[PDB]
Amino acid sequence: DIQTERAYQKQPTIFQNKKRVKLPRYYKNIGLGFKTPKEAIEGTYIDKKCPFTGNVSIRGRILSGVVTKMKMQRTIVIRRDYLHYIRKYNRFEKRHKNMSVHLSPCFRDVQIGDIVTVGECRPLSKTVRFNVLKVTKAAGTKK
Amino acid sequence: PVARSWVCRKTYVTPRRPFEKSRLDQELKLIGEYGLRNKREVWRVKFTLAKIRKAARELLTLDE
Amino acid sequence: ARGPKKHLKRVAAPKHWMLDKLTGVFAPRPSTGPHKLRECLPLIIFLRNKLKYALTGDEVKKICMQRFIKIDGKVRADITYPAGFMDVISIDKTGENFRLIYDTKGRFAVHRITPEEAKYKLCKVRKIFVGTKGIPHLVTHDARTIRYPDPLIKVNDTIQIDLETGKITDFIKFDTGNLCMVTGGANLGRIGVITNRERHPGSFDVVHVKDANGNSFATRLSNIFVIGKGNKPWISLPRGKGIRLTIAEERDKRLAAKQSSG
Amino acid sequence: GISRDNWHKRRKTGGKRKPYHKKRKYELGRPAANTKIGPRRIHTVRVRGGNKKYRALRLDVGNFSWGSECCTRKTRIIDVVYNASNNELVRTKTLVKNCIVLIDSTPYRQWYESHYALPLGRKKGAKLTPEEEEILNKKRSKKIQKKYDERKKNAKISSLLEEQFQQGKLLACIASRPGQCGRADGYVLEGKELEFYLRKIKARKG
Amino acid sequence: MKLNISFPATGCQKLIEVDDERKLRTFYEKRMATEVAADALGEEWKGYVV
RNA sequence: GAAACUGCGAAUGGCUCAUUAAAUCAGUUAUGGUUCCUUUGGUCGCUCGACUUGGAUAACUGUGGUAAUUCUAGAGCUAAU
RNA sequence: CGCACGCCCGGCGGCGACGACCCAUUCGAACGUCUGCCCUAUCAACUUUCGAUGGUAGUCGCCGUGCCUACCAUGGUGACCACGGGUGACGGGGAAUCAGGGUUCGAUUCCGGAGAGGGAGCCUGAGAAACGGCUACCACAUCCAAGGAAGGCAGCAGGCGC
Repeated sequence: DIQTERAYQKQPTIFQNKKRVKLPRYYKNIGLGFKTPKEAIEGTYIDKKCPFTGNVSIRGRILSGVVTKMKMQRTIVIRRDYLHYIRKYNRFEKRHKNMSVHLSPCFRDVQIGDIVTVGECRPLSKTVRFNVLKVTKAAGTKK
Repeated sequence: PVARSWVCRKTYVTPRRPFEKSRLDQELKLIGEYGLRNKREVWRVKFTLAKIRKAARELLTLDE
Repeated sequence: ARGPKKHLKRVAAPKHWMLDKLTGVFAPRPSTGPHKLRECLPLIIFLRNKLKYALTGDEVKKICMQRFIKIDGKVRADITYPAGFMDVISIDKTGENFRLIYDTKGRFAVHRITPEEAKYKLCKVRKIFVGTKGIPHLVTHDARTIRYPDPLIKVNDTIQIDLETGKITDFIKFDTGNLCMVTGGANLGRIGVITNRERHPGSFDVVHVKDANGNSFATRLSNIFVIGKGNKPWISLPRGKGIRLTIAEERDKRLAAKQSSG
Repeated sequence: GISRDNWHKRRKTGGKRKPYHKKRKYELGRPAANTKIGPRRIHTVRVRGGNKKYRALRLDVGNFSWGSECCTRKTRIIDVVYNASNNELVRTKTLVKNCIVLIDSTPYRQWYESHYALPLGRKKGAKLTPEEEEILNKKRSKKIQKKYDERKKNAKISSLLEEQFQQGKLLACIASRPGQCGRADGYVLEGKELEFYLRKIKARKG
Repeated sequence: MKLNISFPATGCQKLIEVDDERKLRTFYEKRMATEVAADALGEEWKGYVV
């Protein structure tokens, strides 16, 4: 199911060819009181940039956005809305800044409109500097 | 990059209306009474009390 | 620029040096050393401006090039050498000993000590580190490495070193009800008793400190230096004992002393 | 020369950047080593901070580790088989990190034989006339045989490694960048990796 | 075309000018650092190699 | 103590504002993703295998070329952190 | 390498300078995070197989990354003004004016950036794409025994031109 590309997909930490007579999984708690989810501990994907089961460390900023598009692979576009205060007219103006964000295959069923918390880490790509730490499903979505 | 002040300041403000009979006739009495030599001698001191009155006001508005 | 800078313009120099505007263009760019450039006091500024032994740069050079000045029991013939917080300047021929500690305001005090007190200093630990063969290392605030420390000392404790041997005598552990001087921020030189440490995972931990007159002030944990157990200072404190009375009180004390003086 | 910077290319949106400064040194780029298989050739490069960086230009030996039973031996590289990145790097047989190379099986065979008291490689019927291998497989004292019989209990190698040993060329993956450090250190392919790579080269075979 | 000739054994040196084609003609189209017989330059230098 | 070999500095300072419109820059943070002369404090018989070796070059002596320059070729001798 | 000169039957130790892989420290630099800029719609669509947005594997780099290759995927931005254009635009601390709001200015001594006539390439070094360093090519230009040779004031003075 995995190992679709040319090179062999594996977790570089663990050794998988111990002489004997299921594969163990590398994972870590990421601090700041975030819960290492179950698809990370139990699942069978290979992701360099998964913040729980991969080589990337969360440090600096922690922000939240709402999911806009999910079309490019293992990555989403979130949209961060705020108000900017002009001082001449004692009023605000509605602005937005949509940023590219790495979504782990851990967070399996995520829909658009979900309130996604992200954490800053080392530059992953040209435009990607953040990584999804948790997802809150949009108000309801029970039915 | 010279080691100097450049910190100067004007000590007088000239009045907006240049030819008020009331103001000309007022200020000349003070010049003759106290033996000042020009109108700037009066404008200087009008500016010093204007600053004092302004700083007094700004404090007099403050939350007690 | 294309490399490290060597000049320091007199306006861009740290303010607590209290440098005038019309003397020169440049200020003494402190040589690299144990303390930071913004948190030091160069040997030239301390010697010529505070004590006023020297009159000019040539006289400071002449005073120090005779091997007369001795910063932390080691002779220094360098005019721009950064003498910082918790140092023992030992001018030998006059028989004086000075310790650089923050005045009640954001400046260094000319604080004379006794030769018995001028044989140790009070260093804060910055990191504890495991060596090349399980040899534990300390690194203190003044860039001073000590290997084989006490196995108890941890990353915000204060140690007391002997100045010749350069080894730990005692240590004050970072916890509530310990005297701390503030060595950064607006509260620069306030002496008070630690009240509460508030952990902030990711951010800087903020520590609430209480003064001797029930005055309470906070500062981030980076800018704290414990100098005593309970309420007991382990060194001599400057006149005022890091209180910072209000401008209203400081006005009253000044003019009342003037009235009584005459 | 070659600039290695972000400001020469378009923004997240697709607008054109105007370069606010000319090319800097620290934004450097040197040509690719494209290290080949021949007799040892290394050139030194003075890099930023005044450190040294070794360009392996030709390289035939490397420190490979058959790390199933923890046996690593310096071994002679012969040729490259498969490469995940690009396919022309196998034609022009260049070493790059994460290549698939054949290595001399003899140091690993020697060790296995001298350790476990069993033969490896050595097809059926072939006469062992030299008989110094005889002294390595026979003539043990009293309790040493208790040691070598509790040892050879778990001497069982897998079939897919036995096949390669019988031929005389093991498959290994280069784990050290040969262009940067001037080396060819790697590890022998085993189990799941070995099955995956044997299949990929047979799909390449056709 | 002058000849600044030196003698290492003693360690002396003299500038001897030549104004003939056929005397120097032997030197011509010979590379630098080629030990040549200097007999043709004069009756003085009989069986000299320079 | 001239010269000369060696080490270091010449990347700071000074001048101007032509470029440059999320660029520069300012406040806030990150390097757990790096490099660092110098300063300061550590390390510097932790390795199981000569009471001081080697051969050149400069200055200096000497002979030159060019209308020309902080240009330099050839010769004989002698140092090192 | 330098001042000291010692300690018992030929023996026989302090105090300094210089050097040196690594670690920390200092001075930094470099690359990222979040928010913020003047006028323009007679600029409404823009980007992309010669990288535009992602994925895997490398190459290069002091390191993180389309920085650059190979093979995949079809993305990324926009009426909340993208894309293009203008600027008599280096940015900020600040400056003049002001009841309160505000408008205009900021080349200019402090911090940051850029450049050395126009572009490009590199040597040495911890640090430079360095110009009071080198190598060409465009523009300009000095001395020529006619072969060759040496250039760079937006450093301080000063001269033409404007």
